[PDB]
Amino acid sequence: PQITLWKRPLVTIKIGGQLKEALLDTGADDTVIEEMSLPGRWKPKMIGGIGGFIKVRQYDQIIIEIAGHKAIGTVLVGPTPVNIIGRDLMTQIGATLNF
Amino acid sequence: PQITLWKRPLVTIKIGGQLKEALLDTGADDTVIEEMSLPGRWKPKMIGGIGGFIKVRQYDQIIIEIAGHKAIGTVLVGPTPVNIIGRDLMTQIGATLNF
Ligand SMILES: CCCC[C@H](NC(=O)[C@H](C)NC(=O)[C@H](CCC(=O)O)NC(=O)[C@H](Cc1ccccc1)NC[C@H](CC(C)C)NC(=O)[C@@H](NC(=O)[C@@H](N)CCCNC(N)=[NH2+])C(C)C)C(N)=O
Repeated sequence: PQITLWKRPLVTIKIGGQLKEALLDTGADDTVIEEMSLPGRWKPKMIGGIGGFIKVRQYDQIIIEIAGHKAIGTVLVGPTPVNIIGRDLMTQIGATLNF
Repeated sequence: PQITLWKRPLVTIKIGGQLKEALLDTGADDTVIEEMSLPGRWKPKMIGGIGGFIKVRQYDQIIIEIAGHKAIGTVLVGPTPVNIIGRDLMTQIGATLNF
């Protein structure tokens, strides 16, 4: 759909069979989800944001539904202030910025 | 225009008489520009994201041109790793997320 930006672009996602709310973040290269149990093997990764760097668990090829759209890709799990859907998955659902 | 998300959505902006590259960030409530000697008064603010918080100076009614589109609003100036155009200004240029 078309999402304006007067409110945070929050969407419902389904990951690991669990529903969550996440923010479509064009400023995120990656997808970072709050600490949770996720089925699959993972690798320790460090990612940076506005305030610094954090350690995350990198899960590859994770199936996730974002606003009713399917994406299968890298999901980082860690102490992020909010669940964020980055460009790696936004490109999968055909999301573009327009003005 | 339409901006795909294969790459970081960087656009040219003009603020305080300077041209800079900024990231269109739908996950940013506010706009934060790299440290620059902007005149006028401001008030201290702390903004956070992945990794923690950074202290910035908050300037109100700052005019910024984003990819040729004029906007006027609140701009935070501080030690940000990249110039970020948030929702407060993206709404002014009529930017939407589409998929
Ligand atoms: C081996 C490579 C591994 C990959 C790894 N990649 C990264 O770290 C890349 C660059 N990081 C990013 O792209 C990260 C997101 C995490 C991620 O994608 O991994 N992006 C980001 O963190 C971008 C800004 C940014 C972009 C690029 C570089 C640096 C910074 N911000 C994302 C973020 C989303 C938010 C909901 C948590 N928004 C914000 O941080 C903004 N914050 C907000 O909008 C609010 N929290 C308001 C602040 C609080 N207000 C207050 N106290 N009154 C801020 C910019 C004003 C590399 N570093 O190591």
